[PDB]
Amino acid sequence: IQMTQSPSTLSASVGDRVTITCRASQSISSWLAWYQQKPGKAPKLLMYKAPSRFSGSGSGTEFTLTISSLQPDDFATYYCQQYNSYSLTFGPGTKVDLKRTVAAPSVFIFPPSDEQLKSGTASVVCLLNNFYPREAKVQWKVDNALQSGNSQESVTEQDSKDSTYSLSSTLTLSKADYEKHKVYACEVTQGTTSVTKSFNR
Amino acid sequence: SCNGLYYQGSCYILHSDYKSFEDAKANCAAESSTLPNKSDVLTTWLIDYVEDTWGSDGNPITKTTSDVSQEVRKYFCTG
Amino acid sequence: SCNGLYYQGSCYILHSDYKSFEDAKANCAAESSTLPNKSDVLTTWLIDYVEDTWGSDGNPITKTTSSQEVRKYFCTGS
Amino acid sequence: QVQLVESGGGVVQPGRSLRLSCAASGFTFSRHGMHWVRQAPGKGLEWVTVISYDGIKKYYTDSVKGRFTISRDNSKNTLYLQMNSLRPDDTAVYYCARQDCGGDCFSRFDSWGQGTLVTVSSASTKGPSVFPLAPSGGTAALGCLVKDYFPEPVTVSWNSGALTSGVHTFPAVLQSSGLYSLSSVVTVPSSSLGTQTYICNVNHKPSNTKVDKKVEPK
Repeated sequence: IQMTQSPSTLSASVGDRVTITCRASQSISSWLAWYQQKPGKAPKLLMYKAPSRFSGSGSGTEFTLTISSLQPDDFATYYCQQYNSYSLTFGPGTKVDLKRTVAAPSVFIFPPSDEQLKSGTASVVCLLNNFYPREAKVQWKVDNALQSGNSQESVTEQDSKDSTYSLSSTLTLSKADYEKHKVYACEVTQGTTSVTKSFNR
Repeated sequence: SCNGLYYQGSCYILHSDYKSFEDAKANCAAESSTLPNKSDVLTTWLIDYVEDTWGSDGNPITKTTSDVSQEVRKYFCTG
Repeated sequence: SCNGLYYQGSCYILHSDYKSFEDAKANCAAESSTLPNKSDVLTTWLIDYVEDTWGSDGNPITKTTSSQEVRKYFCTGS
Repeated sequence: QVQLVESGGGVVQPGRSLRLSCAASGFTFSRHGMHWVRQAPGKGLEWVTVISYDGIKKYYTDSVKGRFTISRDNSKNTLYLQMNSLRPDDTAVYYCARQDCGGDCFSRFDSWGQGTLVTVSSASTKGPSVFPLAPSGGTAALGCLVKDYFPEPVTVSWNSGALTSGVHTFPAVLQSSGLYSLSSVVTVPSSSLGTQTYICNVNHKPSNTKVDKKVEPK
């Protein structure tokens, strides 16, 4: 009883034919609708009558949305919906963003400020500025040792002018732990390129 | 011999499972049956039962007057 | 002769107006009738029709058992 | 014009109760089933519950069975969601929605409310601490770390809104402590570091606190 939408993310240009597929583990009685949601706003039902660019096709385990001609108004997240056995379920969702050329991030790393260190906690911040595409793997290394479970990431929405992304990753350590190590590194991987920015405490 | 609603010569069998019109109509056909005709039940006591269920014309049978293509409803099969 | 549900000599007549349990019970009594007993319909094909309507015990008839609005109801036993 | 206006959201401690309302206008309320759908921050839509047009049938997703109760009042054209034993994972924006099919049916949702935020947390209201992200013909990066505030939201501007180009204010994240954290950065010409002053203005209306932090080069 698992529901997946393939792809979870996709890039397209204005004027393209976009297809979003939403599958189910078994016969789910009936596919209901597709919905479009933009950040900060309530979801909007997609109607196949306007010439309407939206069309749905559901055949058992598969539900497909087709956007015949994409305008800049269609960049949002899309959710399928289905009914099965006295319940309704939305699919995981698919984000459609504006395609452009690849752009390598500008990588900056900030050691914790002395003012914060006096409070007993150290926050190391890594900034990935103005890159494309969205997918990027950020890894923290302390004295060349991989870190896990002690960092959080945040990403902006696609910019209106250059249609790039920016990402911040924060590594949180105690003041005591931060003073026990020397080299702090933020590594970002995209495709065949990895870039590591570091500092020594 | 009619485990449902008997009216004149027709026996109506309730399918409490909610399905789209296409699935309901195919399900009746798999039992050599059809969905109820609205004009034959509209003015009878059957309307209290067949209300909001699928009619043969693709619309729900309603007493007093969306996207009927993917909505899901109960239905009767007869004949 | 039964303009409703016939099962094993009993005729069940649907009343589509929503009523409280007390008024539904009084309405059946005014015609020498009663609300359905859950034990007489629970395991039969009637359950799909009489579900969510008033039972004689004051509770709605439910398929599996275990909030007092108005409901539809059947009368039987004229 | 079909309108659905929601209310009743807010911050509530775990284990307590909250009641949401949804006022409907512009359609025959009693002829349409109504739904509640919620969306956790940064997650997808999740169907919660449905009540039939006449209020007889109610269905719930498993995670809220026994805790949430849906109800409706057809004479007041209002939908209700009574939420009890609230957990932190119930934190979400809650929407009411109208089925477009009439009577006993299930179908797509053609009208949505504007949503109301429900935050389940034991944390108390607290203004943020703001720490500098000090910069070291290149372009320099600097910013402010807005740490340990509750609840959302926080607004960040630079130089009282005079500096907007190159500003990235990231979405807040929820730390394991239960307090939120956020960063705002800006890229400026490195030649500007000696002459220009950069101040981040952090406004936290829930605590009536405003913090201005001047970010200096090292």
